[PDB]
Amino acid sequence: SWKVSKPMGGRMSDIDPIFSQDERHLIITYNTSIQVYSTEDSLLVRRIALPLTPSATHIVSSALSKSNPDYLWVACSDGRIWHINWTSGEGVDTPSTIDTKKLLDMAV
Amino acid sequence: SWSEWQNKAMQADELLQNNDIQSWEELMAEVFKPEWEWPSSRSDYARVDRRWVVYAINKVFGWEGQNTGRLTCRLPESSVLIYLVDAGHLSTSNVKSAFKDDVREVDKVEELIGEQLPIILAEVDPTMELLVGYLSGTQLGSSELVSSIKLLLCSLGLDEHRTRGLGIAFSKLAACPAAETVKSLRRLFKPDEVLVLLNVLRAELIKDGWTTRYLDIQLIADLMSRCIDAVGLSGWMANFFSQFQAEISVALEGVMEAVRLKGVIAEAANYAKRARRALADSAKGKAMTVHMSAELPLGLKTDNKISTERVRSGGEIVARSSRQIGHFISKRRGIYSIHRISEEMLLGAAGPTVVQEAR
Amino acid sequence: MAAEVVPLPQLKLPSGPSPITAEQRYWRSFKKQKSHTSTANWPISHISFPA
Amino acid sequence: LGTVLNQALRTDDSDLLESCLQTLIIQNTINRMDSSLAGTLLSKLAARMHRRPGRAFGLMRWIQWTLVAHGGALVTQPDLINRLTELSRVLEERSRGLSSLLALKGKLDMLDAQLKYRKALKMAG
Amino acid sequence: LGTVLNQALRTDDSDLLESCLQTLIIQNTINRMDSSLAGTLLSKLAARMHRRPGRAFGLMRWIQWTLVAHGGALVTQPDLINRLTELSRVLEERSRGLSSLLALKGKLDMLDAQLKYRKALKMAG
Amino acid sequence: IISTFDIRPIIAELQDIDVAVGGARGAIYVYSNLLAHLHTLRVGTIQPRKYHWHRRAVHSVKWSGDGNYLISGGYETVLVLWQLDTGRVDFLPHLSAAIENIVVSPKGSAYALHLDDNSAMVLSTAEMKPSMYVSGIQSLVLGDRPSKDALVRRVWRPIDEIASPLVATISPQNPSHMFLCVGNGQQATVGGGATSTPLVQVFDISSFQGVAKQAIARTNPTDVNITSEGVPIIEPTATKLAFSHDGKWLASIDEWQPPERDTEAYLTGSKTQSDACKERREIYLKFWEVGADQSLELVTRINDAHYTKQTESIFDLASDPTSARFATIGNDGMVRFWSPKLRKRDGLMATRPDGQPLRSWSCSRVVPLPVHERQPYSGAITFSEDGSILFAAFGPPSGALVVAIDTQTGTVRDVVSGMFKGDIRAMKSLSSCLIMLSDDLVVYDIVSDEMLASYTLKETSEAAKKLTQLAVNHQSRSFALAAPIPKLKRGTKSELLIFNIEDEEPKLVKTFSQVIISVCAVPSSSGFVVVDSAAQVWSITEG
Amino acid sequence: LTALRHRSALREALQGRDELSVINILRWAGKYVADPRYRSICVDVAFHLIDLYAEHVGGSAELATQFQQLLAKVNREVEKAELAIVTGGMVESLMMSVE
Amino acid sequence: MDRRTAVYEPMAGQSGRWSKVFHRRYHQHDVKAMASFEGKGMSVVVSGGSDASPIVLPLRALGKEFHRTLPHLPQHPTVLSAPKARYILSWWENEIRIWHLLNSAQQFLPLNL
RNA sequence: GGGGGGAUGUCCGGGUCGCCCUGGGCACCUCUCCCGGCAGCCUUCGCGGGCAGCCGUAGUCCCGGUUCAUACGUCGCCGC
Repeated sequence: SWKVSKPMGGRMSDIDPIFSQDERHLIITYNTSIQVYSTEDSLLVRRIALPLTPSATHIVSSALSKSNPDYLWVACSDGRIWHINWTSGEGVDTPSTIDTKKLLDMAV
Repeated sequence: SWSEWQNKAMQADELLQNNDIQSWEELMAEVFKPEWEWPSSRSDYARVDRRWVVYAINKVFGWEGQNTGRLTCRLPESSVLIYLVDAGHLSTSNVKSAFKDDVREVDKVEELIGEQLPIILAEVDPTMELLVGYLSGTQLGSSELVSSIKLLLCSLGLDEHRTRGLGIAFSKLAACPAAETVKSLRRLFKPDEVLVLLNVLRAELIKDGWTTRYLDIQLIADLMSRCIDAVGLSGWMANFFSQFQAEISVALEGVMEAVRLKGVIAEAANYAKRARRALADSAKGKAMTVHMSAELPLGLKTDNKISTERVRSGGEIVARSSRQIGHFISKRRGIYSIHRISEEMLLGAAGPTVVQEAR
Repeated sequence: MAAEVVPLPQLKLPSGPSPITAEQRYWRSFKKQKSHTSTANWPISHISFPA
Repeated sequence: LGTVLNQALRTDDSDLLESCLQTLIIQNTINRMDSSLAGTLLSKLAARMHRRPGRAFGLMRWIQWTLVAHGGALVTQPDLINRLTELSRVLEERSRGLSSLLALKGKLDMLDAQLKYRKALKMAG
Repeated sequence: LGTVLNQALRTDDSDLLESCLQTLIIQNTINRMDSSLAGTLLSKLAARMHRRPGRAFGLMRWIQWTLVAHGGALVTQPDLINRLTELSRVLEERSRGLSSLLALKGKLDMLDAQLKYRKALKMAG
Repeated sequence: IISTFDIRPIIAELQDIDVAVGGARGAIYVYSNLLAHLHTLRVGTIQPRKYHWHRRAVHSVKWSGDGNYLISGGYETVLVLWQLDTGRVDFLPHLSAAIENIVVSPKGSAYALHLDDNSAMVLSTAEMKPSMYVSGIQSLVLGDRPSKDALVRRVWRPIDEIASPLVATISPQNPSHMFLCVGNGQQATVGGGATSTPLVQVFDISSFQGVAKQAIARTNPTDVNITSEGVPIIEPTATKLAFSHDGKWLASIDEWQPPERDTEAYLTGSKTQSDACKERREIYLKFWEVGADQSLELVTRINDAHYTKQTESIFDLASDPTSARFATIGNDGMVRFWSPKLRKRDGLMATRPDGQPLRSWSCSRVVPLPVHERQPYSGAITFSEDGSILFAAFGPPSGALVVAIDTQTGTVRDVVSGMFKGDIRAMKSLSSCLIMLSDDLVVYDIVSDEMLASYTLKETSEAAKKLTQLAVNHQSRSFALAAPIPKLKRGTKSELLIFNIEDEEPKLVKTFSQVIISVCAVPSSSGFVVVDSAAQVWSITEG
Repeated sequence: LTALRHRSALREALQGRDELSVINILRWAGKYVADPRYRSICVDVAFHLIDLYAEHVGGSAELATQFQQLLAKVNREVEKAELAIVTGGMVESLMMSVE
Repeated sequence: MDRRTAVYEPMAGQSGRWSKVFHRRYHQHDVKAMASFEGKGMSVVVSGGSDASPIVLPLRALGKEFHRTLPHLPQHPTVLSAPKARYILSWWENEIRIWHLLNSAQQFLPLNL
């Protein structure tokens, strides 16, 4: 009878909120979410939800791919790395593990 | 699981129509968890359930509907009744839940039941140990407590079990708020019964020692003030009130004297404790400022030992260097002091003897 | 969003059960008093002004 | 009266302290008292005040004036500090109902002045 | 002073009211005061006691004798209990702060006792 | 102790790097040239340039663009700019919360700040206004990365904890908005040993953005955040906040007592520092008129709402669903009904400068409650769904009791005792039955005088026992409680129970990976809205 | 002074003074304990002044009057506070008899 | 005059650009004079102020070695006593102050000190 | 702080009278484990756990006996 909606909102993680190329979008990575806002009107253009599930695994880092823009690299505390692309959502359901003990940081 | 209790209640109805009280009493003993031996604690009773409590009061007590009823003992000789008294289930909400049918038209129901019930317990037992146990066991409103004080003053005003409950009901009726105490006392008391009670409270005040001097409280002042406002001018309108206010002014001067002595004696005791600490450390040789003579200093200030920790910017805590401890000790010396070094110090064992000028 | 520097707000202390009202201060604000005596200390019969 | 108070306390007498208790000379008495002997005076005044609630119009001047001139000698006796810190604990317990007992003094100052009012009105009518 | 107090409380004067308040006399005044101006007197006493804290003794004396003299005279009124309510409010504010003020009174009584002891020493020296 | 660092490259080769290490003691050490110092066994003497302005740990340090300026930000809510060509320093001083993260744009123009109160502002340089503002839910979070100034053992070490549930109401007349109590930042809220949440924000539920924010208790954003000793100041917490039936009033309670370290000179006899801080409490009861633009305005403030010899704690307030009336239960015992009257002293009304009259709230009714002292009492109240009866649970330990009070007359309609095992946590009134929780959870019908469902909850710690709470729906007759699964810490789980009014089976049993801090009921429709610790919001609906 | 109680700095505000300004703050505390609208803040300031500066009271005679003159007005403000709770009982008696 | 001593080294890269490496308050009053020396394995800078204490800072190892506060009291003791008469004695600008002590130390083992 | 011991100094019955002891009063050094805090190093995502721990007091070669504070946008006069 009762149903539960998928979680929205989120707490902004301490990973740096990255600017897009040509400074028009801002990519803010929450816990369990990464969403792109526009700089001009301050309305969000996409919300890429991220399944986190193992009690405390957190999004460890996130950065634009320096080879090609409009990609990301999002990495958890356990071994998991996503290569999603903002303005779309291709890459959420296909992560790649890394065989760590616990992933403390990553930089691209 | 309502149907199981309904079948058990119908079986107890069959036992009632059989009029066999013994197996009914054993079934209530099994439920509450004849011989009927007791545990010796008003608190340590096992938890029972509300429907069996309601059925117990429904079978024991009774009501008369003539536009106003009367609780009566259908079972005036019952271990079930003394267990209800000792376990404190005889509350007005409990008996109203037991009698929702017959009382739903009745008004002033709390006043009627609170007037009727301690009278019923007192006519059950003339020794009123069951009334004192009810006073000590049940959640009691102000009507029940003023009727209980009426009962104990009917009994008095082998020979201490009544005065214990007389002490209990004063504490409970001091805990109650002013409005219900005044209205129930004005209802159920006569203006000479209140004078009897005010002589009992004077016996609790003067014999306790307040008017008495030394070389030769909050729970009784509430009762005295609530009785005085509950009678008012309609009851009285002699020298009794002048001697009354004389002894209350005497007790007030005693309490104010106790306030002054409380402040002075507490401050002198705290200074003596901290000065004992500082003198023990100065006898060890940590060389603090202590007062020498036997009068109190002007500022009741003792020098504490220097703490091992320091508060750095912005708020952090680090260890004190012994260098900085030595700097603060150099501040803590005076302008003249005799600092005797012993041969045991030069051997490396003991400490010095410092006698400094009194600042 | 640098918050603007606000000074310390004065305390709105509670007032007793007879405060000086707006109309009491409005009729106290008829401030400047000039008392012109009549000739030969005659009692004043009537003052008037046109509409 | 300086030398009667010295002998009455060393023997832990019960009667001879009371002979000096009822009778500015009181202040000049205890400024010359021996200080370890002065703590013996505080031990019995705290003994009678702790056992029963009461009052004493003369002892308020007595206890305070000894705790100033001879309170600095309280460091030498560890027994008396604990007796005074349980004494000032129970003197708080009398102090809790000062507000409720002052309201009782108000009603008696009300009713006694109203009972005298009707009695004067019967002689006035 | 009964008719003067009647005039002041009936026409809402300040000069007559203050010149009769600044001054036996008080008992005769409240006994010869009219019954209907008693609530007006209560409100005009609560106002002065709030506005000025240094006049509390005489104003509590006036309120005390008014509540003695005209008690049922305020009950036969009874839709005007709000004047007694404002009076209760003013007296509750006056009796605010008592436990901390008693603690500070003891903290100062120790200093006054030590200063008087050193004056008693310095006069004899 | 290194809190952060930013490296800038000195250049299509890589000639050198310049490292700015922001340490946990407050300083920023600039190591000017590194590859030419460690390129060359033996090295020359390297010595960083120290830039010390922040008292606490510096949260973020970045070089700015061309490399002239070194921008930085710490706990002191100030974006600082080291000029670095001169010796000077210029700063944007009074933000909302701690500057938790900064970035610089690809061009030199924009900065982007992640402020600690769940926010991001893209600022433009030397206009210095936020050209882009994004706000979140700002509630209390159990953080993953713990803290940047919990590294060096301060006076009060910042602990990731939730001590009390979040104070939040969904507002009728606009059910998409949610009023909820927040502090300046998350770290500035939890710092000081107590929740200091002297603000509310209105948060859109249908599109999850923080719409607006306002102060309720006294706050000083433009003053220094930290005392001279090093403890962060605490601000008055808004404990009880509940909203009126109309959509036009709001009543809040905020408490503040001085800290325990501060007294030290009020102790006279048996008074400990906790007793002195409890004596010196300040409990204001403020009535707010909510405008059409979600702007709150004061109408009255009551300084002592429940008073005896000292001030008394106020345990709950409730709004009558049929009128504009707020009931408040105190520690003196009495329940007070406050109602709005017009300001009128002697027939001459006082009006606002536009012309409308000034309303003011005042105590319409006082009801003394009966006590039953068998040989620290807490309270709970709720109206009916109809009005006309207010249920008031009064709460000494195990013996506690509910009183059903009429509203039109002040008389007691009923009293029910013996229904509480421990201390009362809360009580709500669905259509006929009282749903109340202590150590037990009981649905108790008063039209039948009969308890339907009774549960003995599992024994847990005192923090979890404080963090259990419920909420009723009042449209579809269903209630919902919330309890963390058994001192609190980061990895805890919680499970909420959806019950109907009539049966004993839980109609939805769902556990959550983080502890939920608040449950609320949408007033227009059925269902609930729940707010988690790792602060995400999600809605539950039937159908 | 309320802002200096709320920001934890009243001890810091009072701890650096000299003799004449201690006499000035004592004179303000004595003059303004009388109003019960700030009796709490005024008594707290007097607490901190007693805890800080009660050691020089024999050193300077003029401060020894100002500590005695503040006890003199604190002694008259328990009598005002006891007479207002005496009189508050009589008002409480009358509102009971109206019922 | 803010009793502050600041140390500057040139910024790496551009020439003629200095910047403050670090500052510290070594003195207790203003720093009115200082002079440097660098030779025979000793690079110091001596700063004298208004608190009479010359403070020696290491120059080439600054931030690597502790400083040193030389004594403000003169090297000659300037305190002389006649022990048979128990007179202690000290002199400055044009006065000689002589104290007599009148008693032993064994006698005192505080109102008499 | 307690539980306890080895040792310092002491009076009252004292003892063949000496080493001191038992009975009472005791203040200190040292040892011992529990009390409150602080750090390291392994384990686990965390929660917690494990290992060998230091501090609860006193004076230093010199010396952290330091480092640390919250902007601009505009001023003046009078009125409600």
